[PDB]
Amino acid sequence: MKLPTNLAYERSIDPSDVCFFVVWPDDRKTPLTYNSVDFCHVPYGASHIECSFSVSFSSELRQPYKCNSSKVKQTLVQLVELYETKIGWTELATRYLMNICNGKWLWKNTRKAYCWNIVLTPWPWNGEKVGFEDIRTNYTSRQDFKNNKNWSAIVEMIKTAFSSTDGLAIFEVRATLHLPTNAMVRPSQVFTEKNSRVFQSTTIDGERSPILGAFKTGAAIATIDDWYPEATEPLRVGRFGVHREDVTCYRHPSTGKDFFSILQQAEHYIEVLSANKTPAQETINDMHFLMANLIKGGMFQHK
Amino acid sequence: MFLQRPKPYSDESLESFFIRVANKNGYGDVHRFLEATKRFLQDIDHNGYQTFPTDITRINPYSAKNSSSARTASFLKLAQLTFNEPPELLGLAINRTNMKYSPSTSAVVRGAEVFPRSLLRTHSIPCCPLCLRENGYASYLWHFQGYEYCHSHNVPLITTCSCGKEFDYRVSGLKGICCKCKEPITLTGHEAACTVSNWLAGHESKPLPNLPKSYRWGLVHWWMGIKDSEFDHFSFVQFFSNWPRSFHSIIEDEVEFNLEHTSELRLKDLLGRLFFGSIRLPERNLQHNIILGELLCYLENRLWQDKGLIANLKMNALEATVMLNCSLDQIASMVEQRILKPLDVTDYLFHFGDIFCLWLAEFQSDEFNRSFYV
Amino acid sequence: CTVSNWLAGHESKPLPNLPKSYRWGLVHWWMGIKDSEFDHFSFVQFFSNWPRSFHSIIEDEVEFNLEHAVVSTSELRLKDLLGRLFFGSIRLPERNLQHNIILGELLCYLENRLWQDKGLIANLKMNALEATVMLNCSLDQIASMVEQRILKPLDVTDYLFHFGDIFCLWLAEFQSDEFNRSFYV
Amino acid sequence: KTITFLPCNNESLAAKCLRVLHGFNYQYETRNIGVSFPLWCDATVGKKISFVSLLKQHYFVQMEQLQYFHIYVSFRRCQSIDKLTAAGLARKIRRLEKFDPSSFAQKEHTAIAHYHSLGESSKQTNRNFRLNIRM
Ligand SMILES: [Zn+2]
Ligand SMILES: [Zn+2]
Repeated sequence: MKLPTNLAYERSIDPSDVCFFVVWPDDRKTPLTYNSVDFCHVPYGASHIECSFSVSFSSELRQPYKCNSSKVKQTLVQLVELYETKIGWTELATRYLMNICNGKWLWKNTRKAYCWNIVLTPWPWNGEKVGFEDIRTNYTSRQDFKNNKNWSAIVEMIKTAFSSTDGLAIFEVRATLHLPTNAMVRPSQVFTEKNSRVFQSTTIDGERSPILGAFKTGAAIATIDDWYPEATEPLRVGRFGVHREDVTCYRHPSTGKDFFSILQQAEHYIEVLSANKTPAQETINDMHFLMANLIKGGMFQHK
Repeated sequence: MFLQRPKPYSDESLESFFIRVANKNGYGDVHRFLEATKRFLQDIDHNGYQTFPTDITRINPYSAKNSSSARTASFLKLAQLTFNEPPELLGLAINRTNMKYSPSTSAVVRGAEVFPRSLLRTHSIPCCPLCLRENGYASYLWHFQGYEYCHSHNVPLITTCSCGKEFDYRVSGLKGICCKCKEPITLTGHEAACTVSNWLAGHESKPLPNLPKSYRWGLVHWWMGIKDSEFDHFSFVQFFSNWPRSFHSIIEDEVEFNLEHTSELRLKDLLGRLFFGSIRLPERNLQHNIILGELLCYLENRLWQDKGLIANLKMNALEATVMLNCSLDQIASMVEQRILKPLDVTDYLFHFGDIFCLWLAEFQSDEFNRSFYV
Repeated sequence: CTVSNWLAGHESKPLPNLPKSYRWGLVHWWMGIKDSEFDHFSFVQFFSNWPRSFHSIIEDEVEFNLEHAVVSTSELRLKDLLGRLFFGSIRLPERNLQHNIILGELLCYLENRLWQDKGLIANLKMNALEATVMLNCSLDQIASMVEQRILKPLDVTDYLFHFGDIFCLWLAEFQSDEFNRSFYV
Repeated sequence: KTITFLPCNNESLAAKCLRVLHGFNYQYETRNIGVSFPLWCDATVGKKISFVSLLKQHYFVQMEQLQYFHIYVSFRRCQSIDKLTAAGLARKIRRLEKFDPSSFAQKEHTAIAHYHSLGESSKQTNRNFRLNIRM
């Protein structure tokens, strides 16, 4: 299958900036501040640290945002509707939601912490805010998340959000970090075309405060890729999926398992899913990687 | 994290060791133990904590794509800190290595022993349930092809229960209880496979030669190349019962086959199969590589017989480095100073009798020299 | 008289039972330590306190080098701390640690000191030239392992690799039936 | 005399020379001899070290045998720069409690003018510090 001259999707997951707060004893909150290299640390008499942001799951995956070929547009709508029927959204929605429910979006601040807690506030929801108390003790594996009282009701939101023409699924995430006395906090930092590290900041009340960026947060929800050859650890979902510790591309075009080679086999995947014999694990792995890049969105053009 | 070492055994595999550490230290399974082990390596700032697997199957360092150097640093970190008395865990792992076999087969290494890569089992690991209920662990010999019977119970190994389901001890524990029927597996008696199993285990088995364990697996890979098929236990023991005059009978039949099917004959046109398929099995130590040690014994007393038939066989500069164990830079230097008498590297300009006597002049070693087959 | 009976091939105590290729390698190595001609009296006495006499030299060499270091403790190189003992014991005659007891014991001493003293030994800088000396490989395999990045960082004479990463790459991809860790255990 | 370094790092080598000057002053209980560096450039402390008012100590003699040695202004320690680090800001508040700790606030904008700390350590304890030295 050819790539068109116009093909682009919108993202289906929209995180926000993460704001930091300092909770003092007798329970009053103050935005965290820093010095100027920049250095940010917990103040002395502080109890713990709040972190808060929001995530939406908003079904932009079903149709392309822009596509000048009606043959390629009907090829998408068969793929998403057959992935939904044959495989289902249970695997991807579990892997996204586990990065929210542990502290994956708290990058290096989970490091050297006594305990941290996550409280969800889903919007199309009745009551009883979903709590995850004492991660690193209670919520270790996939089975630990499933033993929560309401884990099926929140996975079935993200399933319903992806499986509908208007699915919404807003989460309000709030964390509670118990650090040591005068501990490090590592926020995100700006890109300078040049030790000389500048933080990213907003304004809460009248004071500067470190943030952990909206694009930085979305890169932590989408560390799912482990379907590549060897798959020692999860990789941020992207085309020709890269690692950034080592400047390498796993899923190089020489491997033949990047996203642009799987697009040329997208017509082949429709007859595999429309049969009755269950597909092989390797093929579905390429279907999970196909779907996770349409949730990521992007320009998919050529020429 | 603070752990207790179980009863140590130098023949236990690595996947059987983590099950016994987890069962002694009160964990639920091995999936939980490795996931708690990854949590400890994060807490002491290890560089490759995130590549430490939670799967028992991929634990070995040949499994890791790029975490091979971080995996063995992780294994060396655990044995020094988390135990009351330091165990031996690097000695039970199956590492990759740069050693190649003949002609181009790669290899793996486990402690003081080098295995062929192609004989490593990757689909389903057989087991002996009698050793699982007497010794209490699993051996590393179950991961390699050829080892088909138990060397101490003389019972064939099992890959499938009576209810059609396979039994892998890495996913089903060390007890010997099946997953579907939750029953012990019913067993499924020759002699020729029992001798090789006692020979591959490291004990003296007659008439098979007393070799180190790195070389005993090299003969099994070599015997599969001669018959050009899978390994046969009956013809293998019979071949070494008539050692060395059975191996002399093949080489006579090979040179009579290639002469009939003479100054233009090459080394690859007369002895291309036997010579190049016996150089590195695993190495050139003629004290223990009895195939290359006897082939050079046979070709020494036949150099200038039949008007110098063997000594006039043509060779390249590529296949001169294979015999001399040198590089193309030393070959190009020995055509400058002309210790070796005649550049196109793929050109046939050298004779086998000149390469054989250049080795006796400038390229012997303490292990690859003529003084062992005398 | 003891060394003459030892170089002849017979068992001479306290000198180690080695093959004849290795017994001459120790005599050449002992002339390099004292940086003079061979002394028969100090040679037999050195192996009377084996291996804890050889441990006493390596402690005195790293204490001498650290005090006289001309670069930042983090800029320390492998040739600036163990340039004499390590490179003067690789091939005597070869890397068979079963019989080369000098390289077999030096790697035994540096295994239990990798991440002690805040990782002093494991952070020593190395080139790509002196990485091939330890790994027993070529510069083409080194340049391949920076393409696929089994080895983590090209100028061949540049100090881009740490000793703890080279030591654990050897335990991963470069053991043999003679040069591996399983002999000095 | 002036000791000129000719082999490198002038930071972590001039700090070793002051530790020998440190341990000399508690054997003999003398405080007369001082230290200064003529090549006190912005990029580095320099390769020249001079004492005015040591060469018979074991450090300078063994370093002389190797290939590398040769054997108005005021250089004073500024420990206010040690208080500007955020670990030192917490040391400052613990004394003032020994009281609202949330009433304090960070400076959020600080400028530091050429502090030139030489890294050293203690021998009475196992503890590290710096030599923040200006003109
Ligand atoms: Zn058995
Ligand atoms: Zn069964």
